[PDB]
Amino acid sequence: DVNTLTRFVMEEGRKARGTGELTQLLNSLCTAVKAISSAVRKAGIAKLDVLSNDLVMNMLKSSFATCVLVSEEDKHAIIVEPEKRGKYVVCFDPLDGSSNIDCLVSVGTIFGIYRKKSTDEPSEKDALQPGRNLVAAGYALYGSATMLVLAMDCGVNCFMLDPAIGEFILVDKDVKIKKKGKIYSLNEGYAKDFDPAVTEYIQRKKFPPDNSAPYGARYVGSMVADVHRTLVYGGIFLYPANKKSPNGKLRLLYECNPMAYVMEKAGGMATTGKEAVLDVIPTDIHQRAPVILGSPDDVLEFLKVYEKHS
Amino acid sequence: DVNTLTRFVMEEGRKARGTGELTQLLNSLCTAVKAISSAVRKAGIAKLDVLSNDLVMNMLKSSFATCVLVSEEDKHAIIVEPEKRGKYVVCFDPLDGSSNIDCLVSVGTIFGIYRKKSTDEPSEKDALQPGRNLVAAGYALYGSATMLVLAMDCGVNCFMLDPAIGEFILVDKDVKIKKKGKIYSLNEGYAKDFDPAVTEYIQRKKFPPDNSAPYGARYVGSMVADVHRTLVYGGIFLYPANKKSPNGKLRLLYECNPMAYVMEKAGGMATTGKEAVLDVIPTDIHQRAPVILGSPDDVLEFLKVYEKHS
Amino acid sequence: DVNTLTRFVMEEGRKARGTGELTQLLNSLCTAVKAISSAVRKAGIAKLDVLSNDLVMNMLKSSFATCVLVSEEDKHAIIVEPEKRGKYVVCFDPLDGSSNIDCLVSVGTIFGIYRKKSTDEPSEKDALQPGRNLVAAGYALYGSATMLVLAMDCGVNCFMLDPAIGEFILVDKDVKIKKKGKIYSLNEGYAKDFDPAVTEYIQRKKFPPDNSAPYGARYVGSMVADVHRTLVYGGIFLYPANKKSPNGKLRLLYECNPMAYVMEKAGGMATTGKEAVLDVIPTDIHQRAPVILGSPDDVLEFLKVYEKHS
Amino acid sequence: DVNTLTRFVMEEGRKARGTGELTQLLNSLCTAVKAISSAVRKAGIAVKKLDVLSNDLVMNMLKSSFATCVLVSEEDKHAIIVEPEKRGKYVVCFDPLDGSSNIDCLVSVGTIFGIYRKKSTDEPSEKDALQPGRNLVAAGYALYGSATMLVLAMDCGVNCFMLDPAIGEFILVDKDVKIKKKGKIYSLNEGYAKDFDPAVTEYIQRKKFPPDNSAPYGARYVGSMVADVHRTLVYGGIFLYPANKKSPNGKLRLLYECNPMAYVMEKAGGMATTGKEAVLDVIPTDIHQRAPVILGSPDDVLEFLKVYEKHS
Ligand SMILES: CCc1cc(S(=O)(=O)NC(=O)Nc2ncc(Br)s2)ccc1-c1ccccc1
Ligand SMILES: CCc1cc(S(=O)(=O)NC(=O)Nc2ncc(Br)s2)ccc1-c1ccccc1
Ligand SMILES: CCc1cc(S(=O)(=O)NC(=O)Nc2ncc(Br)s2)ccc1-c1ccccc1
Ligand SMILES: CCc1cc(S(=O)(=O)NC(=O)Nc2ncc(Br)s2)ccc1-c1ccccc1
Repeated sequence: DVNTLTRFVMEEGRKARGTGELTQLLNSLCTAVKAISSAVRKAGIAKLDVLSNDLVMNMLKSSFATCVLVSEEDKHAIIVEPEKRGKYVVCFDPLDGSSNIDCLVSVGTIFGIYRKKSTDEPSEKDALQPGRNLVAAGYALYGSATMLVLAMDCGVNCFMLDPAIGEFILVDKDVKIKKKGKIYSLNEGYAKDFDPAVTEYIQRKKFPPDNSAPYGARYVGSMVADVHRTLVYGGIFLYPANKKSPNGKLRLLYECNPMAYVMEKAGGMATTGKEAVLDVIPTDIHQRAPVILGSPDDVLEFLKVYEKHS
Repeated sequence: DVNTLTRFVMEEGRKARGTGELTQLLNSLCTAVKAISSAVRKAGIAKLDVLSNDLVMNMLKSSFATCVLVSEEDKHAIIVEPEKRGKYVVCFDPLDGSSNIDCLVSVGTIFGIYRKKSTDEPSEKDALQPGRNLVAAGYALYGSATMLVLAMDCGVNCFMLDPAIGEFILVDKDVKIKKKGKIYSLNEGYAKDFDPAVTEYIQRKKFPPDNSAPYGARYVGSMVADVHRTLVYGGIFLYPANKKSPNGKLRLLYECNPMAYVMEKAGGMATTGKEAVLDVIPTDIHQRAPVILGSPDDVLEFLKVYEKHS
Repeated sequence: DVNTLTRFVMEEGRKARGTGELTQLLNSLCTAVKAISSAVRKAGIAKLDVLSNDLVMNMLKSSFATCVLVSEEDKHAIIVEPEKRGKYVVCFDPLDGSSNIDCLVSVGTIFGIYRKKSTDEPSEKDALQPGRNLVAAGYALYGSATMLVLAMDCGVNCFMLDPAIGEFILVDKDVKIKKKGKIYSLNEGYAKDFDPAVTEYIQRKKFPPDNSAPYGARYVGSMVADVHRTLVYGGIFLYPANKKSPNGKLRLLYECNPMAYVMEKAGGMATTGKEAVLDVIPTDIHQRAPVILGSPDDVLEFLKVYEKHS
Repeated sequence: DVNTLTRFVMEEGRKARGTGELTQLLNSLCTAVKAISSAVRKAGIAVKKLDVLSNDLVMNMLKSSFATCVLVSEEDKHAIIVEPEKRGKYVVCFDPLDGSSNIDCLVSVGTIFGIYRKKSTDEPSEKDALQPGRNLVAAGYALYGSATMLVLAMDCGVNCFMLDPAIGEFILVDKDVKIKKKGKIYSLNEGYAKDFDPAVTEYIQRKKFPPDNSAPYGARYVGSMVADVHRTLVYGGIFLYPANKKSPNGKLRLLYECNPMAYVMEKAGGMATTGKEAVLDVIPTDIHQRAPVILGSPDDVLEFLKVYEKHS
């Protein structure tokens, strides 16, 4: 039957007899996503990551379901005024890949939603929860089409934006990543700076000792695109720690965690090398994390080589 | 001032006091792109590159400006019935990258336009001209926005589709690629099969001898996106012959030739390793060709290593 | 603040802590509205009031909020299957004015929503309520822009569809009709059959006795266009009882009743001449009704003239 | 085969071996229509009022076409003389958003245009816009209704195009339209019946109460000229905005409302009169002068003109 994101969220929200605050929040995000999608298709005529930031910021503020908002674009967390204050914490990158938008390759919005756990007054620390605590997370990918991928406790669902009616149509129910993929994704230009484990794992994808087929390589350089491909076709994506960047480069709160959550809810894995990404407890909201995610056999096989190098 | 694609082609067409057949052909092409763009932003829905083929076929056949049409989706060249017959030959990929559209990564339309050179009755042979003979070429990239790249004798111009009004807006007049880039683009999964020249060139990009910065890596795997990025940012793109596809992989008539034409007309280069791409005289409509294209300094620096290897 | 139909409808439902079934009904209705609009902007291109009925029919059936559906296009009431059964009855014209769409004049969707009366099997009898029992009613007007007019207990609100984002933006909060207008609206070609009371009232509008300005005449003949203009500019709309048609022409259940409800909730009036439209108790789901509605001073002035005529 | 406005106009322009200045002008016009159509469908989500943008939209699209020298608009008191670098050979009279005082009620709005070729070799001036309607090269209207329709009348005839919003192309949906010989619908404001010229009261009375006791006509009046005329074209009948004694010259403007509708009507086999003459034969003395107009099906306008004769 015909399913929309807005119908989907109402059915499950009625099922659980919750107050509606999350359903309101998600509609607020999803309405913001359509706006960003619309501006991104004419992005150039007559900044853009600032429109996207203010759009999400204000649609979230006025949903009455948020108390603390963390954005890549703001130095400190945003504390909602008391009259509009609600029960959830939101971390989001409003336009990831906006530095690589001239080449018109994919850009995206990534979000993670937490519950405020304490009853203290809202502060920056309410966003410093571990990824395990995520209530809902996912991304909008503004590509050949606009797709919203929503991961929650029940699982991962893919909605396609139909611009003719401005509704997110359910196109992939409860998606589950392949156990093992045939594709690897990372920037090999920085091979000069690779941790030796990364060097060895990549060589094994290009030169298998067991004389099976070598893997293919893809790297758009936009995290939303690279991860979505890992989700849909299977494989491995790596933005790992090198010796210059000992904690990786991507941000934990609003890039690594929501992708780690989506992966895990699809049956995949997501690590820093040392632990699961979702078990890292943040002390800084803009802190970084290495990330290797994808099919469990591939993330495990990478972990097998990571173990070898001390 | 405000310029549209339809206006631009007519102004250059009026300037040359030509018959109007090419202007009609280009509008029939550009109208086709707008339909394809619509289809791609609304994909999924429970095959699509066949829509794109038949759209382009019928838009061209009824332009009265075409006589022989070569498409990736058809085994033989298409010979237009005489009542609609015209003076131009069109080679085209109606949806390049349509096998990687589940990942919502770029899809695109590539086209090459020849005036029929022989005076026989039209046949497949009329499509076997070399790229040097191209009158017009370019691509539509269905990405975060739909962008049309039109290369002609005067130079390269980029038009962005405005979806509110369905017009291609001029956003880049007389584009010129960077003299040298910082990005190389290829599938390194075929590393086991690389010609030593590609192997050495790639080694120089990751580990420079001159103690400069290594290049970055990008590879979408959809040729329109990689070429468009190379044009917009500079760098070098390679799909060389590996040991599996010894005559290269990309098609000469509608991938290599139109992209080589755009490169060269923007001050760049495009080679097979042995020669320039556009100087190759084709014998088969779906024949393949190795290709290395992009910035002149980068294409040249690769060619230096090709010489070194006999 | 920025308000959309979906955000507004969730807040009113949260405030009153209802089960959510009406909000789902309104959203399924709204999605049908957007779908109809898109088709109405491309009509003629190769009936349509059948697409709209099937569109509303299945959007409502699968809302899980309805049990009985009465349409202008189906002879009997439609009983929703028990798996999809809900507590509300909806009477609607899915595409009002579908006979005059060649002139690109307005078309519309009219709906009225009731609460199920029986606890038996839902049946046609559940649709035979008087207008007073209406939970919600209103119309979508597909004109120069698409407008949704939603009337509830709190009042009447007007929403404008933004097609770039496919969200209904609130543009008119708690609208109230002018006390007295300067425009009258009915078909004067049928003057031959007028009840003498109608003849006298209309003549008073062309030739005022008190030496005031004569009223203007407007008549689109599509009920959604005329009533909305009556709502927004004030005046009176008449499709009265003549002796040839003693029960009027428009259908009571899904044209007169929702329009009367919107009028009354907006500070206006709506009569059969003999009584209020919402006070008529229907005996047939397709029964007819005379209707005179609009600004209260004008309807009263008509009613005082109807009284004079025996 | 499947035809768009842009394909159609190029084919006819190549058939006639012309220079292209007219085709470019029409494309600049079509681009103006699509933009206005998009803005009208969002006529609420708020910087300047809409008819002021529409005027500037059409003004600058025509100026920068290199095909115009004189432009007459409802919103500008004098003709606008195009600067020489962008100067071309055509004159455009247009209403960029007709019916815009009644856009709040979402009833139809429209864009009306008539295009004349500059006749003199003098410097372009306001006088160049004073040609009569017969001299029209091209005219028609955009109706922004439930869908956006482009109606284009030329010497060969009248064609109706549908704006398809997914691709921004005007799709030809009605080739060489022809109005009914006789209709069953009349159109004018009967609120002003107290002020009717005596022939009008008689002709309307004949339509509500026919003497031959045939069927009475139905009445329709939107109050937007584009919609009222367009319904007349498609269904047949008669539209009237005639002269009363209070308004001896009618109300509508000749150069950019009456003339282009008269051209569309006549090229579609219809009629269009002031009562005293055919609309396209009036020789204008002021670019903003008014003219009465009665248009539509050939049989209906004639039955009116016969009543007009009885009255001196
Ligand atoms: C759909 C998301 C969701 C939202 C909420 S809630 O707190 O937002 N409540 C809520 O929306 N109630 C409503 N009542 C009437 C209407 Br109409 S919506 C509670 C649970 C879940 C959920 C998540 C995953 C699986 C299953 C359920
Ligand atoms: C723009 C494409 C083009 C088309 C043609 S043509 O053969 O199609 N003639 C043509 O269109 N004539 C017209 N007359 C009135 C109108 Br309006 S269009 C001839 C030359 C060029 C051209 C190409 C590159 C650089 C400069 C010009
Ligand atoms: C907006 C229409 C409406 C719907 C409903 S309801 O039965 O649909 N319940 C409902 O929506 N609950 C939800 N809780 C959380 C979320 Br998120 S939705 C109850 C009352 C009213 C209402 C009507 C008129 C005035 C004021 C309110
Ligand atoms: C609006 C169509 C039209 C345009 C012109 S023109 O002066 O604009 N020439 C013109 O466009 N030439 C071109 N050359 C290359 C290309 Br591609 S178009 C002349 C006559 C007619 C015409 C009008 C009515 C019926 C039949 C034809």
